[PDB]
Amino acid sequence: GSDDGAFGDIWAYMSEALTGAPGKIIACGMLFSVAYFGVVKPNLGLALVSALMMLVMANGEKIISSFLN
Amino acid sequence: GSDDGAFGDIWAYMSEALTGAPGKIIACGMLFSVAYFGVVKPNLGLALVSALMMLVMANGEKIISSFLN
Amino acid sequence: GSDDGAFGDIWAYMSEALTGAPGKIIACGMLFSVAYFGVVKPNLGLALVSALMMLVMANGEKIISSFLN
Amino acid sequence: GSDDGAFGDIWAYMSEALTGAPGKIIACGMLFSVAYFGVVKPNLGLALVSALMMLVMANGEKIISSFLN
Amino acid sequence: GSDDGAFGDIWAYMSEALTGAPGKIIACGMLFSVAYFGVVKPNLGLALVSALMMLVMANGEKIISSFLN
Amino acid sequence: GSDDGAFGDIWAYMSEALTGAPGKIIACGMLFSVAYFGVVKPNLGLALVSALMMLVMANGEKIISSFLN
Amino acid sequence: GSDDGAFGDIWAYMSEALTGAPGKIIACGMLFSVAYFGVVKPNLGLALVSALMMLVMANGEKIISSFLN
Amino acid sequence: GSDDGAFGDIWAYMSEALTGAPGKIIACGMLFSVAYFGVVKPNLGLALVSALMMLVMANGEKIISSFLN
Amino acid sequence: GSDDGAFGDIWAYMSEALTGAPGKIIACGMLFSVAYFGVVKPNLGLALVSALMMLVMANGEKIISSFLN
Amino acid sequence: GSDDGAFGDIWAYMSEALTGAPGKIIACGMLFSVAYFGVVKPNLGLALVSALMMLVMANGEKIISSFLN
Amino acid sequence: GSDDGAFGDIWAYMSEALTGAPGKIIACGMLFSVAYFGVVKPNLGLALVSALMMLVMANGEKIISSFLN
Amino acid sequence: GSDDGAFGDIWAYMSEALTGAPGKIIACGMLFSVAYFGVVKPNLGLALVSALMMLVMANGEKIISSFLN
Amino acid sequence: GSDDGAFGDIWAYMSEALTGAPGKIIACGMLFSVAYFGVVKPNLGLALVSALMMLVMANGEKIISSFLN
Amino acid sequence: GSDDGAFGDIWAYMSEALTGAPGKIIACGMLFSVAYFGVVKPNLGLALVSALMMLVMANGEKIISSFLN
Amino acid sequence: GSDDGAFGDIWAYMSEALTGAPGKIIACGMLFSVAYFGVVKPNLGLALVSALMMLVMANGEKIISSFLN
Amino acid sequence: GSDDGAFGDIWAYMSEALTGAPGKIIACGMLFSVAYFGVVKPNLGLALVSALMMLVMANGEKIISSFLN
Amino acid sequence: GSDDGAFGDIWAYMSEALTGAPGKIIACGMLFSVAYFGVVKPNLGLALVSALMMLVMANGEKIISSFLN
Amino acid sequence: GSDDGAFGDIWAYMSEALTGAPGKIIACGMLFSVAYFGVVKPNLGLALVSALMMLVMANGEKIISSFLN
Amino acid sequence: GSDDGAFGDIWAYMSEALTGAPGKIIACGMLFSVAYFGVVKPNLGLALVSALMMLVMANGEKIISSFLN
Amino acid sequence: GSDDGAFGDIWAYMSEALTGAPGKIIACGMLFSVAYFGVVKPNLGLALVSALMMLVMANGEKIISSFLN
Ligand SMILES: CCCCCCCCCCCCCCCC(=O)OC[C@H](COP(=O)(O)OC[C@@H](O)CO)OC(=O)CCCCCCCCCCCCCCC
Ligand SMILES: CCCCCCCCCCCCCCCC(=O)OC[C@H](COP(=O)(O)OC[C@@H](O)CO)OC(=O)CCCCCCCCCCCCCCC
Ligand SMILES: CCCCCCCCCCCCCCCC(=O)OC[C@H](COP(=O)(O)OC[C@@H](O)CO)OC(=O)CCCCCCCCCCCCCCC
Ligand SMILES: CCCCCCCCCCCCCCCC(=O)OC[C@H](COP(=O)(O)OC[C@@H](O)CO)OC(=O)CCCCCCCCCCCCCCC
Ligand SMILES: CCCCCCCCCCCCCCCC(=O)OC[C@H](COP(=O)(O)OC[C@@H](O)CO)OC(=O)CCCCCCCCCCCCCCC
Ligand SMILES: CCCCCCCCCCCCCCCC(=O)OC[C@H](COP(=O)(O)OC[C@@H](O)CO)OC(=O)CCCCCCCCCCCCCCC
Ligand SMILES: CCCCCCCCCCCCCCCC(=O)OC[C@H](COP(=O)(O)OC[C@@H](O)CO)OC(=O)CCCCCCCCCCCCCCC
Ligand SMILES: CCCCCCCCCCCCCCCC(=O)OC[C@H](COP(=O)(O)OC[C@@H](O)CO)OC(=O)CCCCCCCCCCCCCCC
Ligand SMILES: CCCCCCCCCCCCCCCC(=O)OC[C@H](COP(=O)(O)OC[C@@H](O)CO)OC(=O)CCCCCCCCCCCCCCC
Ligand SMILES: CCCCCCCCCCCCCCCC(=O)OC[C@H](COP(=O)(O)OC[C@@H](O)CO)OC(=O)CCCCCCCCCCCCCCC
Ligand SMILES: CCCCCCCCCCCCCCCC(=O)OC[C@H](COP(=O)(O)OC[C@@H](O)CO)OC(=O)CCCCCCCCCCCCCCC
Ligand SMILES: CCCCCCCCCCCCCCCC(=O)OC[C@H](COP(=O)(O)OC[C@@H](O)CO)OC(=O)CCCCCCCCCCCCCCC
Ligand SMILES: CCCCCCCCCCCCCCCC(=O)OC[C@H](COP(=O)(O)OC[C@@H](O)CO)OC(=O)CCCCCCCCCCCCCCC
Repeated sequence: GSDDGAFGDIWAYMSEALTGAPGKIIACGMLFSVAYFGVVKPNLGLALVSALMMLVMANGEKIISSFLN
Repeated sequence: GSDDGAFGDIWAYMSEALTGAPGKIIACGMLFSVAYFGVVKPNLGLALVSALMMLVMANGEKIISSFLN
Repeated sequence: GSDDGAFGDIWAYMSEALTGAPGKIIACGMLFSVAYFGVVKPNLGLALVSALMMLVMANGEKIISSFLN
Repeated sequence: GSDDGAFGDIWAYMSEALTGAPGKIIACGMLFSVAYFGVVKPNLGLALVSALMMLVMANGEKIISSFLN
Repeated sequence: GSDDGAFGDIWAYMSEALTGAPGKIIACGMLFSVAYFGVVKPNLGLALVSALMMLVMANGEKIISSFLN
Repeated sequence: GSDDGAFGDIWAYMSEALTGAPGKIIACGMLFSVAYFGVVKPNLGLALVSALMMLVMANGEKIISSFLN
Repeated sequence: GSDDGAFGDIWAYMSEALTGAPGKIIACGMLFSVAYFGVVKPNLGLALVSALMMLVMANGEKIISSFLN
Repeated sequence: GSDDGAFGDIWAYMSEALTGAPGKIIACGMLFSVAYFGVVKPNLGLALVSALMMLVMANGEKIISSFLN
Repeated sequence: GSDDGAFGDIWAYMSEALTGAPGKIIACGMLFSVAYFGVVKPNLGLALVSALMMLVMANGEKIISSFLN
Repeated sequence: GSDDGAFGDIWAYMSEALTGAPGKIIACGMLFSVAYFGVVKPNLGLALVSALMMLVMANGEKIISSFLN
Repeated sequence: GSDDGAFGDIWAYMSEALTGAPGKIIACGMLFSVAYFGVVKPNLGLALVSALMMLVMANGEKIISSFLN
Repeated sequence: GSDDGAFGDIWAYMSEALTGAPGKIIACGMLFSVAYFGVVKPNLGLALVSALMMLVMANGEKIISSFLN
Repeated sequence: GSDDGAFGDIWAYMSEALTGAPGKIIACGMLFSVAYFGVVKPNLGLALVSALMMLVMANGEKIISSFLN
Repeated sequence: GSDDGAFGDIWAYMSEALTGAPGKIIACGMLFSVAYFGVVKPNLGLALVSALMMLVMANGEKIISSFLN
Repeated sequence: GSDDGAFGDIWAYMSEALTGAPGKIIACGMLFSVAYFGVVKPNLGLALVSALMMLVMANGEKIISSFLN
Repeated sequence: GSDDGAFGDIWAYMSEALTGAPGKIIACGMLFSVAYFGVVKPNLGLALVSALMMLVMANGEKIISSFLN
Repeated sequence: GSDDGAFGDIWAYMSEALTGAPGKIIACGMLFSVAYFGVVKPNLGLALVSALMMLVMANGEKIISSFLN
Repeated sequence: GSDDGAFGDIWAYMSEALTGAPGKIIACGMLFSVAYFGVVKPNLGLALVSALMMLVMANGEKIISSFLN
Repeated sequence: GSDDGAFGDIWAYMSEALTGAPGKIIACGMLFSVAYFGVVKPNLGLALVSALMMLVMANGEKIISSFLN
Repeated sequence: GSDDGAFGDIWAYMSEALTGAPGKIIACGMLFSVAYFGVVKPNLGLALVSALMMLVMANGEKIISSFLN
């Protein structure tokens, strides 16, 4: 596909924000949720799942650009 | 069918945008939704479903042109 | 990614609070839970798991910044 | 981390209560449980485990402040 | 720690009851258990263990106050 | 806080009933439950837990007034 | 607390029944359970535990009235 | 306590059956168990324990009525 | 922010009631719920959670004023 | 964009009220809702979500001014 | 309050029926439900809960008249 | 209460059926369930519980009429 | 506010009926609903909620007169 | 604005009635609705919402006079 | 009770089947289970328990008719 | 069946990815899960099950093409 | 029935696609789901169920043509 | 299979981390668990099992690449 | 493998603590357990096993780094 | 290893108590056990084993510090 056009700025902003401040806020939210739900049931596997989700978000732009040319 | 006519430009724009900036914006939206809903309930299966939907969108023009000659 | 923008202040507050007062409150909550659940079934392994979770929270900002540039 | 902020009072109360009246109540609960479960199966090792848990609670604030700056 | 506060009365009651009527009831329960289990297998070592547990309960408040300031 | 106002009567009634007839009914309910569940599995520890809950209810008004000024 | 009010009759009935017909039915149930489970594994300690539970039920009203004024 | 009321008939039936047909069936069950388990390991002490349990059942109503007035 | 204006009286009333009669009524409601749900499943951890919620309500005005200037 | 014009006063009032008395009233409403819904199901995660929403409201004017120049 | 007026007859009928034929029908329904659900999972605690609900219904008119003068 | 009225026939039918054909069908159902679940895990205690439930059903009308006048 | 005027009689009637015959009818309706829904799922907590609602209705006139002068 | 003029009497009457007899009638209507809808689904949160609406009505004149000079 | 009515045929069928073909099938199932579980752990006591259960089923109709008139 | 058509590209991508990067990511996820859950309960049988699942995925395309011609 | 008509082409396409590219895509989806859900809970029975579903899809056209002539 | 594509980076990161910092953290966790559970029950066989699991993790990438081409 | 990355600090802390204060605490715990269990059954072989476990912990980092490159 | 850190105080307390009051209490316990078990079977070899265990405890800190640097 083409990255430019009438919606090029929106796509650029969303792609940059996926690994930018909103993405970091979401990742911190998952970290806080893992810490909170581990108070009664300590489970560090959810931390690994959160790290994997962060890795997926880090590669989200690449995946989207690969699937949608 | 025929790709030209009075509505040929609209069809061309929509087909190009399916894998263009609007399609990439929608895919980034699904990625953001997967990241957000994984804060409380980490689920990477929805990421696989999102990737499959992106693959379907990448082949949407081919499917439409195959069904509608 | 970029730490600034419209959501830079929210990200800064969340990152500082991960090891700040809310994070310390959550850690004290896990300590209280470990103490309480050890009344009937004394288990100091959950204390080690809680310490590991505290260590993970101490490095949460670094992990998030590493995954999300 | 920082001990002050909007949640500074909650953190201060929880840290003081870890070795305060609630912590002493929990420790007395473990002592009562050790005494009760020793009626049929006298086991003074659980008393040592309870003392170790009390020692951990006495150092809980230090551990939390060390892990979370 | 501090013995006063919202939970000061509960802590005072529990500490007084550790060597009070509930503690004496538990100690009498261990004595009855030692007498009963000695019908088929006479074992006076369990009586010594019960006496040691009673001594521990007599010093439980001191231990709790020493560990939790 | 303030004990008076439009909701002062409701607060007074609830605080008096916490140690009044409804609280005594709830405590008798826990006693009945302890007696019933001890038919198949005799467990006098639940009686101690029930006594501790009764002690907490006896101090519930004090705790609420201490936390909420 | 106060024994009268809208719930005074319910509290009176429950307190009287704790040592009345329902309490005697529950005690007979524990006696039947002790007799039945002693067919394969004769254990008279459970009879002592049942007697202690009956003694606790006999003093349940006093304990409730002492904790809840 | 009071033997009458809505549950008086149930209490009367249970008390009469403790030394009635169900109690005799349970006692015969213990006798059969003692005879069966003595085939490989002849042990007449379990017969004495069974006789003591029968004596306890014979006095179960008296014990229940003494504890629960 | 500013505490005055057309809605200053409403904000003042709500902030005072957070630790006033309505807040005390809600806290007594949580105490009653903890007592009631402990009849069948005695759990004193919910009492600790209720105390933590009361502490949060005691600092709710401070948190709101800190976040919203 | 431009903050002045025929609608400049309305925009100024709304932006000031986002962190002013109406915003504080809404935040107190979320605190009251968290306290009320925690009576039956104690959940302190909703308190964290409410704090995050308060933080978002504190930065709402900045986000709006960043997106809309 | 006042028991007379335009709605006095309806209130009288409802209060009399609370312990009358409709109330007895509802109580028999709970007895039937307890008997039916005990076929697969025999549980006599639900019978005690049903008896307590019947006792509450017997005092429902008194409670209503006490709360609503 | 009163046994007559518009719902007197329904109450009479339900009370008669509690010990009539539907009650006997339910009791036979519990007997069948006890026999079936004893194929893999022979347990005659559930038979005693079923007999107690049958005794309760036999006195259900008396209990209902005693609680609801 | 003022209790008199063209609508003074309507306000007086409604305030008197809040704790009068209509209010008692509504309270009896909640009691009937609690009894009915407890046939399949015995829950006495809803009875406590109904009692709290009755207490609120008993103080409804006071609350209305306090808020609306 | 100005409170006098040809419509000054109408404005005065409406402002006085907002907290007068019509406002009290409306508040009693919300109380009756909360009581009625709580018969099947007991919900005391709607009572809090009604109290907040009453508080808003108590300050309605102030808000109107602040917005409209 | 009465054996006739709308449910008389169902009761007759169930009572006849308790000692009929379904009851014999269940008894054969217990015999097969005893034979199978005795392959690794030969235990003829379970055969005695199965015979006692068969005897109980043979008298199930009599017990049901005695309890439920 | 036929591998071509409008959906031929999607089928080709999914079949290649079953043993490609997504399949390898899933297999690494199972390896990580086996390693993590073996920290507390070391179990190498789950590793064998994971290897069998990897073997099944390696033959998944063949199985699908065999069943669906 | 008849395979021809106005809808003959649609029926032919659907029947061919049941074992064609869409059916293979669905089967690959079940394989991916089995692989993914086996990361935390390795279960190869779901693979057998998926194979059975693939076999059913392979015979779906035959079943449809047999039922609908 | 193919190691490249849209998910090539995720696969590379996971494969490198299997023997990298996360894998070493998991191995240290198993070592800590072996040391902790050996305090009461010294068992060095679990150390051998942990070493075997570490060896399996060291060869996990090779196994995955062998099964999934 | 690589010792650095987002999880490098956690790995460094865990490796240093294996032979640091937590490891020494665990070793002292095994020494205390050996001393305590030797009161009734003096066994110095468990001391040798504890020394071997301490030696294994001293080489745990080397083993982990050797297996996981 | 390092003796300081978040767990330095716990390690210091445990090391000092190994030869302190708890260690002396354990040694006195072994002496009492040796004296008691020598009543029927006088054996002074167990005294030598106890002395060797005391010597091991005296050197426990040195051994732990030597193995764990
Ligand atoms: C006041 C005295 C000092 C506090 C003493 C105890 C503190 C509680 C911790 C020990 C309880 C352990 C046994 C629990 C018994 C139990 O079953 O708990 C159940 C309850 C619900 O937790 P989850 O939602 O994880 O549970 C789901 C199910 O378990 C429901 O039962 O757990 C908690 O709420 C405790 C965690 C709160 C701890 C984190 C608090 C920090 C976050 C909030 C910070 C403030 C937010 C402010 C926003 C403005
Ligand atoms: C009044 C007389 C003095 C008290 C005497 C006994 C005190 C109880 C301790 C010994 C019982 C041991 C045998 C138990 C038998 C048993 O099975 O218990 C079961 C019960 C449930 O505990 P968990 O939820 O850990 O158990 C889950 C399963 O075990 C359920 O059975 O344990 C407790 O509640 C005891 C711990 C409370 C002790 C900590 C209390 C301090 C926290 C609360 C402080 C106040 C909060 C105020 C909030 C406003
Ligand atoms: C009435 C006559 C005087 C009492 C005579 C005997 C008293 C019982 C002691 C000897 C029995 C020994 C053989 C037991 C045979 C046996 O197997 O017991 C089993 C039973 C269950 O105990 P655990 O839960 O420790 O056992 C778990 C498993 O052993 C289950 O079998 O043990 C007890 O309940 C006895 C301890 C109660 C003793 C402590 C009572 C004091 C706490 C309660 C104080 C009142 C609370 C009031 C709350 C309102
Ligand atoms: C009439 C004879 C004297 C009463 C004898 C027995 C009383 C019941 C207690 C022992 C039963 C134990 C075994 C239960 C078996 C069981 O499974 O129960 C289940 C039932 C439901 O409780 P939860 O909702 O906690 O349970 C959720 C799940 O467990 C559902 O199964 O528990 C209760 O209702 C008992 C608690 C009521 C006790 C508190 C009553 C006081 C509050 C009401 C006061 C009056 C309100 C008036 C409003 C106008
Ligand atoms: C009719 C003949 C005379 C009765 C003979 C036997 C009576 C039963 C006692 C011995 C059985 C022991 C072996 C059981 C075998 C067994 O596994 O039982 C399981 C069953 C379920 O009890 P729980 O809910 O404690 O058990 C949970 C799990 O154990 C489920 O298996 O226990 C009972 O129901 C027995 C307790 C009832 C005894 C208390 C009855 C008094 C309360 C009701 C009073 C009337 C209420 C009226 C309301 C209107
Ligand atoms: C028909 C021939 C005459 C009977 C001969 C033998 C009778 C059985 C006694 C000796 C077996 C000993 C070896 C058992 C081998 C064995 O392992 O048994 C296991 C089985 C299960 O008992 P528990 O639940 O105590 O065992 C739990 C675990 O041991 C499970 O294995 O024990 C019984 O059921 C025997 C007790 C029944 C005896 C009491 C019966 C009276 C109560 C029922 C009265 C009728 C109720 C009617 C309700 C409507
Ligand atoms: C009169 C006697 C003294 C009161 C005794 C009991 C008080 C109730 C608390 C314990 C019940 C626990 C078991 C409940 C059983 C249960 O399932 O409850 C269900 C019911 C509905 O709550 P939610 O909407 O959270 O539940 C949604 C679902 O759970 C529906 O079932 O919970 C409540 O209403 C209780 C909370 C009220 C407590 C807060 C009251 C304070 C707010 C109102 C203040 C006055 C407003 C005035 C406005 C003018
Ligand atoms: C970044 C560091 C390297 C990763 C380290 C760890 C990786 C995680 C595996 C071990 C965690 C084990 C303990 C879990 C603890 C646990 O309870 O997990 C719960 C969580 C939810 O799984 P389910 O939905 O099967 O669980 C349902 C319930 O278990 C909810 O708790 O499991 C997973 O998400 C792990 C499986 C993901 C593994 C497959 C990932 C590959 C698919 C995605 C590929 C990318 C898609 C891209 C789309 C664009
Ligand atoms: C690295 C150094 C060379 C290895 C040295 C030792 C190897 C371990 C054998 C001796 C330990 C004996 C004492 C154990 C102490 C012990 O209690 O073990 C407990 C542990 C759990 O086994 P189970 O599940 O049979 O035990 C259930 C309960 O025993 C739990 O305690 O046993 C094993 O895991 C050992 C068997 C693994 C041996 C088979 C491994 C081959 C299968 C895996 C092949 C690779 C799969 C790859 C998949 C991708
Ligand atoms: C690749 C190397 C060669 C394989 C080596 C090992 C093969 C695994 C067998 C030994 C593991 C034993 C220890 C297990 C440890 C263990 O706990 O396992 C747990 C796991 C779950 O089994 P269940 O669901 O029976 O277990 C329920 C609970 O046990 C959960 O833990 O068991 C299996 O999956 C093994 C059975 C699969 C064996 C049957 C496979 C054939 C069916 C599939 C055929 C293909 C379907 C294709 C569909 C398209
Ligand atoms: C800070 C001091 C240094 C750490 C000391 C101890 C470390 C803990 C290991 C020994 C505890 C053994 C006794 C446990 C007592 C126990 O019962 O544990 C229970 C707890 C829950 O584990 P599972 O979910 O396997 O257990 C299910 C049930 O066992 C629940 O009880 O186990 C763990 O969490 C320990 C495994 C974590 C170890 C792996 C950590 C590496 C993965 C995370 C890496 C970071 C992720 C970052 C994401 C951003
Ligand atoms: C540091 C000083 C040099 C070591 C001196 C002594 C070494 C210990 C041998 C003699 C003790 C004999 C009396 C024991 C007294 C005794 O009762 O022991 C009990 C203990 C438990 O063994 P089992 O599980 O066979 O016993 C089950 C029951 O006996 C439990 O009591 O035995 C061992 O652990 C000793 C065998 C370890 C020897 C094999 C070690 C090699 C495998 C581990 C290699 C490293 C793995 C690294 C993984 C990363
Ligand atoms: C204060 C005085 C100095 C301490 C004296 C005694 C220390 C205890 C050791 C000897 C007791 C032996 C007899 C026990 C009797 C017994 O049965 O214990 C049972 C208890 C439970 O252990 P497991 O979970 O292995 O046991 C499972 C079953 O055995 C449950 O009974 O064992 C321990 O907790 C002792 C191990 C703790 C030792 C390791 C502590 C170091 C890890 C924690 C470091 C701090 C974490 C901080 C996190 C922030």
